[PDB]
Amino acid sequence: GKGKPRGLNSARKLRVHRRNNRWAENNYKKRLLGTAFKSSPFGGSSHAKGIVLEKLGIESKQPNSAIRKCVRVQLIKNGKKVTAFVPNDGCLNFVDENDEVLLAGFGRKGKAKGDIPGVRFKVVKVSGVSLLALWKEKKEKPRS
Amino acid sequence: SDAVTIRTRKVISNPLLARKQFVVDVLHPNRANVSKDELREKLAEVYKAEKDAVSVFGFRTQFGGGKSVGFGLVYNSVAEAKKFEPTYRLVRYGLAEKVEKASRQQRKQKKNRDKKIFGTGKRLAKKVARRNAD
Amino acid sequence: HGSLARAGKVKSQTPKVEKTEKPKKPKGRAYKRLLYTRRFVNVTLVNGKRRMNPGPS
Amino acid sequence: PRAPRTYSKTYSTPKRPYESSRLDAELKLAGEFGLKNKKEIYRISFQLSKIRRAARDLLTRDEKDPKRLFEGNALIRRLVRVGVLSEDKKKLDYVLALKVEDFLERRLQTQVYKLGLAKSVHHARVLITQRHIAVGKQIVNIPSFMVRLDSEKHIDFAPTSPFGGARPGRVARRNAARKAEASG
RNA sequence: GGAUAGUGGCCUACCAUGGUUUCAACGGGUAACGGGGAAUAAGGGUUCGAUUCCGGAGAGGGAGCCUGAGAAACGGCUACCACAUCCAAGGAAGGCAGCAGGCGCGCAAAUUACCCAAUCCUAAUUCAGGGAGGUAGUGACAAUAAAUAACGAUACAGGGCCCAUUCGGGUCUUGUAAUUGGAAUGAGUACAAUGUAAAUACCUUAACGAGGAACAAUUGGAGGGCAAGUCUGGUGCCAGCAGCCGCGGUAAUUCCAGCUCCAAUAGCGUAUAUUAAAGUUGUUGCAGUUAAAAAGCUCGUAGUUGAACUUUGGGCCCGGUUGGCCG
Repeated sequence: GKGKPRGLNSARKLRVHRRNNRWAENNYKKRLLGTAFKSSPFGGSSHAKGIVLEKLGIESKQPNSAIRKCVRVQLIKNGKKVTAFVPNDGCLNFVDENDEVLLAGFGRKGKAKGDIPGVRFKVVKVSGVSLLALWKEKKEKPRS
Repeated sequence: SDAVTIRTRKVISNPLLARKQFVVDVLHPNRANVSKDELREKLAEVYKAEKDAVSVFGFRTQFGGGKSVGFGLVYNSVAEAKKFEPTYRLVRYGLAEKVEKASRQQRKQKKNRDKKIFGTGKRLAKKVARRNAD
Repeated sequence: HGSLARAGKVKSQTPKVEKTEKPKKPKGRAYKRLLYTRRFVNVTLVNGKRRMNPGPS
Repeated sequence: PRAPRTYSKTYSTPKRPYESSRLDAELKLAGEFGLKNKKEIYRISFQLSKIRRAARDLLTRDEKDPKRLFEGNALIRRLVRVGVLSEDKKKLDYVLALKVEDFLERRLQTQVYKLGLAKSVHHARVLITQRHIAVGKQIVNIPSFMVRLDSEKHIDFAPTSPFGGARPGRVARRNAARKAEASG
């Protein structure tokens, strides 16, 4: 009998069973409860500007050993505080104290990339200027 | 233009505007283009009308040069042409003069300024002058 | 082990050799033609299998 | 506001982007047909896919169905008119048999090369884009211009081009002036 | 019975005690205007639709109402609320979610430009008005086509092969080049003409406009997925890279660079959302002994489902279809 109702007038039972079982699906439940809107630091936005509160060194997870360079940053639009990796060599020097930075995700949706523990966001633009532009010297940080 | 041999197609006559209208094309090999005057004079002589009586417009030069197509409109009289053509096309043809209406923003400003005044305002001008003197 | 300063160590320590001037490579269809001769008619790249960037052995 | 101006894409990038077999095969087509990008290959393959999809629909349709006859006749007619198909292979299944090289062969590049006006396909493309070729009697400088099965009789040098009997170009004219000045 | 333009608990008066609900009433949330539709799919489907069309609703909130045929009208009035403007301090005057434009907000979105020439609209009306609308500007949101170079001779070095007077020049080489030549052109200027309401562009075309240092194509990548480096220098679990596995602890094919190569190419990457992949939502089409999952067991209402049986077969024609008998 395969456990599910087969009868021709049983569409209601199948529909509510499907509804009751849809909730065990990870992304669907998040979409309906609006957790991305409600709880996620960006409120569903792909990017968000914030002020760097402080610089941070975060030791990498095993088997790797290094100190990834991050920043504790308070978002403009929520006030929520987020750690953000500064994704290139020596770019932690470009990020000073109290700059306005742009933050983007790490690609691993709402998760942590690789060996960096708990850092779910990365800085993209520093004081309105691009990190890789600064890192390849195609632009100069205004320093103001 | 060298070997214009201007051709005219779909030459339907409209007594409503009292004219003959056709799709005109001009072949101008080895020459860039042909102008309004040179088109109108040739069309005028072939249709037995004055240079002004015939109107042509909408000339798009087809790729590679060689020929263009426009729209031709030969009227039954100069008076018919004067009544029926738009003023922009008449001044385009040089027969008429550009109307001297002011810009839209200045024109609209005039409307809204005079909207604030009820009637002639001659009495108001006298009263404002008396108070300003006072 | 351990550093919050000295960020940018190898990036600043690398001895920068500038790019060598060279004839500009063709663009577009010219470049595709260049690839075609490089990888089909100049069969001189096979060592047994058609390598594309062999090392200077 | 205005009614919307419709538009659509003409190509479909492949799934599994890095099959070495497909990359090598498509570069062979690009090299032998003088294409500029893989976009041309994608466009022709998208076009062939569309025609093959329509032909497959109509071929599994029942015989002498009015829809099959009308649609199939139209499909084969434009195919043979563009010349990609051939009149000996008039039946509908031959459309399924078609390959991207067939459309490429009927492109304006290769027809100019096959008519002998060009030194090669790349020389052909330069000649087309520089407004030196002409179909019917009109300059055409789209290399992808499909030639109907009747316009091969009209493809030759443009009357406006120096190779069509026109004014002796620009650099030759400049060099002629320099020669006259140096001899002056 | 009032009221309505008009039906009606729309309202009033008397009366009866009814109406909806586990076939999900009522209540809450909606990061919800509805639809035609959009994206993506073998089939089923999943997600999106503020937004060019249709239909609703609003002019900051809320109400009230004049004129008119049509208004709860707000580019109309009244009051209150909240804002906010000028006063000579008594008064007065406003609603951009119209067009531009400014601030704020944010990741996130343009000119305080020209015009009624179209398409239409309105008026007493062929003539006027129309930030409706069109034109231009901004504009890498998207889609279309498509430049960034072609050709010859020698030098360079072999393969078909005239003869193999080899395999020589190499006849046709095909490629390699700091070899050299002429030839073509557009991008951009530009007389002009068309184009336009007037223009700007497009389309056309005099004059000018390629030889590299030029008129220079980038964006990502080279360990596997996923084709492209066992090449060189630097760092030495540091810096860093890496979607995942992983690389790096003085011989790094993975970091920083050079060279070389690869992919897509006026495009390429990145973040988020979403779809196919996903038979990981399973109606088609999942799984439940051990991987997560059979309630401790039974009763039972709603629900779903539920044994067989009732006119059959046979004769009589007609007329349509595939046709083939028959050319």
